[PDB]
Amino acid sequence: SEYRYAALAKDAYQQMGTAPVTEPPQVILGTEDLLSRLYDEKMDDTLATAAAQLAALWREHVDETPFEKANYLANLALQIHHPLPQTLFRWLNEYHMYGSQVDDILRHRPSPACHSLFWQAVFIALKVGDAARLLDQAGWGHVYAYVNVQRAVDETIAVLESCPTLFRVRARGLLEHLRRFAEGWEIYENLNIVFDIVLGQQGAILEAAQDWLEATVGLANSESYLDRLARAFHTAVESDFVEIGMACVFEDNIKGVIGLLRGWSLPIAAAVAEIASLGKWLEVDGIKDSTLVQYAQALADYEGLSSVQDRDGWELSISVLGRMPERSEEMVRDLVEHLVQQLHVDSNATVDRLWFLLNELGMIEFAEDTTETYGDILARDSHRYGEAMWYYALAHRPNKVREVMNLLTSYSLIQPPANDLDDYLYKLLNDRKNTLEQCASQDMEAAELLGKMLSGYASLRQFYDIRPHATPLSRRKQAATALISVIASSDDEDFLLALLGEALVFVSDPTLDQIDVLLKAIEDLQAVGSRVYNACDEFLQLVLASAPGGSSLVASQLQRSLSGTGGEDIMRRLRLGLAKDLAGLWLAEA
Amino acid sequence: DMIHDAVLDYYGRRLATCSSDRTIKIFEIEGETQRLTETLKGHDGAVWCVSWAHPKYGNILASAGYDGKVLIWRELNGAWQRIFDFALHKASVNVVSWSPHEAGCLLACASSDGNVSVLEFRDNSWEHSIFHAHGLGVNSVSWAPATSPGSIVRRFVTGGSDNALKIWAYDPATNTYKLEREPLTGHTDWVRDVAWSPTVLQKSYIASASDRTVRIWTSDPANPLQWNCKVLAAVWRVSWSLSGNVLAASGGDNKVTLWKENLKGEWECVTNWGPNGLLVTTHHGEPADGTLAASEESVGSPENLARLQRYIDSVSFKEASPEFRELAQGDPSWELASLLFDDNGYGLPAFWRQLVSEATDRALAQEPEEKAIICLAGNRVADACGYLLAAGNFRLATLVSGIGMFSQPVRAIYELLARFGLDWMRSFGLRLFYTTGATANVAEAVRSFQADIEQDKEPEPDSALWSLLKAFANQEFDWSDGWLLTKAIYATGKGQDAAEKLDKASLAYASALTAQSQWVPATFVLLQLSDAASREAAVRDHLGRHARRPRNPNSAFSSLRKFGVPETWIWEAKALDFRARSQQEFLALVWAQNYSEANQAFVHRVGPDLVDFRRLFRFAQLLFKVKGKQDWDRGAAVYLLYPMARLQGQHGLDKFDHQLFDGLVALRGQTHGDIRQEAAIADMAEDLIRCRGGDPRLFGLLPEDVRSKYMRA
Amino acid sequence: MLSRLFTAATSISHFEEAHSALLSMMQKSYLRRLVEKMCETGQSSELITLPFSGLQTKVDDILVEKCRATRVPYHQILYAWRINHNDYRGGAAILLDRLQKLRRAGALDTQVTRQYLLLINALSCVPPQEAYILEDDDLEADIDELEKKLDVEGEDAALIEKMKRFSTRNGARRLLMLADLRKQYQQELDRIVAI
Repeated sequence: SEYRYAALAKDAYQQMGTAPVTEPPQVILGTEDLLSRLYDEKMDDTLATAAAQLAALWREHVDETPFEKANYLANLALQIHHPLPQTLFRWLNEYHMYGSQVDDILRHRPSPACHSLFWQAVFIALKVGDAARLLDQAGWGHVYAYVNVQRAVDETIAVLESCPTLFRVRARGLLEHLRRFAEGWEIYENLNIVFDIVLGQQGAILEAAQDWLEATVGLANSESYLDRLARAFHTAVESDFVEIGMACVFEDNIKGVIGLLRGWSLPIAAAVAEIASLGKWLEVDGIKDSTLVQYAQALADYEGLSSVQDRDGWELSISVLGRMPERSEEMVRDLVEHLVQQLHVDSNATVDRLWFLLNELGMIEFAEDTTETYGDILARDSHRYGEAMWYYALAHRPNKVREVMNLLTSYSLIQPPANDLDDYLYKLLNDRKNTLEQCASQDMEAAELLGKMLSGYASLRQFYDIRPHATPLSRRKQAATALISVIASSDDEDFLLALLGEALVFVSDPTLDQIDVLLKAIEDLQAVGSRVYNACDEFLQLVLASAPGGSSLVASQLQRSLSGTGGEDIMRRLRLGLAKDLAGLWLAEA
Repeated sequence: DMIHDAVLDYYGRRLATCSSDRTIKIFEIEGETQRLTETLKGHDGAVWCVSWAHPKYGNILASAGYDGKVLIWRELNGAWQRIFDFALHKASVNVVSWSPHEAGCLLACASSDGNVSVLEFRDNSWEHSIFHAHGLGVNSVSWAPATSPGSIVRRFVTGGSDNALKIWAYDPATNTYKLEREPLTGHTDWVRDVAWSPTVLQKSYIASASDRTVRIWTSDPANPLQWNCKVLAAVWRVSWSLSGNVLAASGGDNKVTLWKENLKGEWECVTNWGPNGLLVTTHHGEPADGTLAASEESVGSPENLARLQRYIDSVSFKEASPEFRELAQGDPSWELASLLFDDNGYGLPAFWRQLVSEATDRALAQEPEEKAIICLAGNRVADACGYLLAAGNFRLATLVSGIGMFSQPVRAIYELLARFGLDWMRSFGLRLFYTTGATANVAEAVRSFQADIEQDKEPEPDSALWSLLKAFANQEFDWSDGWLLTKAIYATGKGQDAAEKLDKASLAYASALTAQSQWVPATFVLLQLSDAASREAAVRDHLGRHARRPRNPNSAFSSLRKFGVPETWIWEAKALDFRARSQQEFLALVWAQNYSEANQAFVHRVGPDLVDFRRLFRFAQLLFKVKGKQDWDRGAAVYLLYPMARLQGQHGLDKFDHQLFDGLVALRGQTHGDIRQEAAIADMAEDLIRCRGGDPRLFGLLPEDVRSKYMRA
Repeated sequence: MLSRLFTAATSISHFEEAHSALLSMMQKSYLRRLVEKMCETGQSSELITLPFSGLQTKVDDILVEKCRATRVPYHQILYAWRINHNDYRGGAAILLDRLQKLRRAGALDTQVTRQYLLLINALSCVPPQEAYILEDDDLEADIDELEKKLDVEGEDAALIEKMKRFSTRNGARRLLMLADLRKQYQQELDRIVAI
């Protein structure tokens, strides 16, 4: 009949609802236990930690009611899943009634004389052997006349104190003592039926039926369970609805229990399911996306108090999101995108945490689009730069990083301070070794390779900052020519001609190796084509006009070079000038 | 990997390659020997079509890019130099056709923007002539050869993206290009390419490729028409071929469809493509290296070439006539065809009798009787009557009665006494010997045989004797079978009207013999055309490419002169080739007695060759002996007046030294953008500064300034 | 033997006076010696000081004559370029080309590539129409025969008589251009890339 109770339960939590009544610590401890049980994937330890979670639930109950009932269902389920009759008798102490039996027996132990409510307490008592030990020393003496009874009772207790393969031997010895006692008022019948209860016969256990669960316990597999319930509900004891809930917990229908717990306020339902998916086996779809939507929509509004460690937020939501089935990414995409729709905010903590979460699984593309669109967020007008440039650097897209670099050095050529003063805070990566060593700790193959693209503008701005005696000036010039040469190799890049022109004016206008490299650069620039020369010259024409802002003589010489009446001359000055520098420097024999 | 065009040079020795990645590669082809040499670069978009120049104007290339710019390349002293750039097209320039050397040095450009500009080559630098084209764009252009013979030293058709073509003609009245006659709606879809036939004939053939249909307009002195063959991928590029008037069509089918012309009127068939048939009789494909040799398929010509050479050596003696028994010799075809016109006059049943006398000898073997019938199929009936005298009893009495006027032998003998029964090469002769005699007719036997084979299967396949004996009755043309006996058949009996088609067949056989690694017989057969201008031009250009591959000794030149070719075109063409190859190269044309103005313009080559005095003195003596025609002899004698001042050394002016100074100055002023010439005259000027005063003839800034600053000190 | 003592007695310091001794002198063949000393000691100093161009021609031919010795550590040729950088850029390029030809007929990268680079440097330094560089059968019988063949066919007579007189009086340069060496360098780089 358990299937009928299951079907009735299915129509029970259908009229119920869902409500996140719980406080933050319950949720935190819950998802902590869950993540501790999921990241571990020798399962007894998980059961122990689960029991610890249960202890935390009981603690939350004492400190303080759907929480109560659903906690009872959780405890019961986890105890069934786990000596099944031993743990059943262990849960017998804590009742699911109107009163109690334990406190009744404890207050029944001492007595001046034998009470009339004694034998029924014997029926209830059947810690069992210890309870029979008090029956061994009952005292008797109630009007009475011996002719014995003491020997028979002592025998029954001696047999009862045998155990608490061997159980069959115990039963055989029991039957033997039954024959022995039958071969030899109220006492006789009482001892008889008590003995029948100790036996395990159905005619004795079904007799003492104060409660349905009480008779259920009094009776190593789930089939034995189903048999126990098939013989419990057949009698007239139980009540119809919570009771159906436990009736399903006991039954093989675990799913309906999860549904009922979902009908309860607690999100612990999910947790139960999370334990039901690691041990047990087998409106919208199943009960994996339901808990998903429930939890995700629950934490969507709740921030919670600050824990020992940070929990920005949106951490538990994703941690349970990708804790399902392998269709988790289908929901991760949706929720992360929903976060992207509201990502438009100058806050690095949210994106950092979100990245920390998305990088905890096999989902790199989502974090990629996240940091990329965050770089798109920090496009703005002209601030943050290197922060933004770093949020371009991370998660691939190196062409975009080179684009930001190009825009930056272009802005340097137009004015060459460029990134100065407060903008240093946007970079602040003054060290080229320490910074990369402290940044590649997260992602080596990303931060190191993308960080190796920063040397150019760094040493260039260094050269701009420089302009110890006269020789470090030549060292700075050598570094500058080296950098220009580095950004001159990418041609066989449009802002190159202006740079090479400034350095051109700086060198000579009436080492050694650098001269040859510059000459090779001019050679590799004077034979490009019509594509990458018109843009370079156009850029050079847009450089001489200083709108957003040594170099003065350069700008004056160039302004007098392109003056007309109404670019190649610069290179001619390069040829003449470097030919002079070779007429002088190259003749340095010793 | 994405090549859009590959153009062979005038000789077929240097391959020009364009590409899509802005790279113009230059290869050196010597058969299978692929030698990469030089690479050029400097365009915005993809390069569409390159085009070689005529060697008379030097090695010049014409490149058209996707950007719309047109780069004209040219090599200078063994090195390539980018000279001129013409950019006047809003869209990409698809194709650029090269002008013929008889019409100067022009250059037609075709772009899909709405105009087609022709680029004239001024002595110094470019002159441009702008015309207007189709509104929907233009993707094709091709030059038309005029009527003039000239080697050393005008219309053009424009294709359309507006589903039409046009024909431009030169017009000096307005110094532009007038449209005399417009063609109408050749296709339905945009025309992909148009190509003009380089072959000189009575008519001009135009190829038009688009809707997967192809038009071939035959432009006689009237309105041309075509027969569009529904061949159905799209056809993009079509290249003509001066190797039998061949027409190569190329579209997207991983193959090139070659088209030849039949006398009936139909043409028999033998991402980008861009093929170009080399004038050295070779087809170039675009895999990327293509070199497919295309020629007519027939029985080996070495024997026929021997007979042909035997004909030339026995006819060409003075300054012609095609005979029969004078060049018959060994081949049975000539001897048979000669007496075939006469109705069995020269013993027709005797020659075939000898033929089966040499054929039936293999049929009488292993034949145990049956050999009687097998010999009866043969001409002689003596051995047949003998074998039928051996056995068969009285059957002989019938057989001998047939040579005077329940069994297969009896049936065959009876049938032959009055079907063929079996098949052989002697079948027609057998039918000829036993269907005639009653009237002694030959035409009746041939006609009856023709009807019989018209009602039979597998009869007389692929034979020369077929056309030979079929030519008797209904004297016309049938199929291909040497062209000497054809002209011989044209002289006496017969194929009326199609004389110009005989011209085209002789041109086809001329180019066929020209593609068989031969020039001299090709030169002879090309000299045997109907028109004068056609023969002259064809022989001229052919001798160009022939002498390109021809020395003074007899073994070659006397073989080229025995044909009757004048000593003017040969040497002129040879030197035309030698131009692209030296200063002593023009000496050939100098003593060729065919130089005239070329000898006067040879000083341009004598210039950079002074780098050495006695030689120049001798050449200048040769130019001194020839005081003929601009003919600026006073300014040309400067080269002779230079070693005079060089050997003079300071005792007084020559009273002609000022004349060579004035000539050197006039030359230095007239000499345009030629750095070699300017440097030469500058050097030879500095040479006579240390000798005499040398007040004029100062050129360069540095040498003049510093040397004058040192001499005045 | 005296010239050695003369050049030793020159003792060139900041003079501006020995030039007068140069313009006062019969044979200035001893100049080559003092210059040689000036080349043996600290160099480039003679680049710095120059009396006149007409006098500089002599020392130019002197150092050039010291370059043809093919004396590798070429030394003077480099110097010979430097002076020829002040004036005669073309000659500097030419001598550097001769230099490349000497080095090519006897590491190689740093010398050849730099030589060609400086060559195109001097190439663009010099305006067009001035890239001129020196850089040092049985056909004539037909010429004479056909000459005698056409002369029978055909104050000027005095010019012909003179021409005959100079005919009785009767009995190695290259042409390095712009695109010539510009292509030569590309060919050298192509040959180096084919290694």
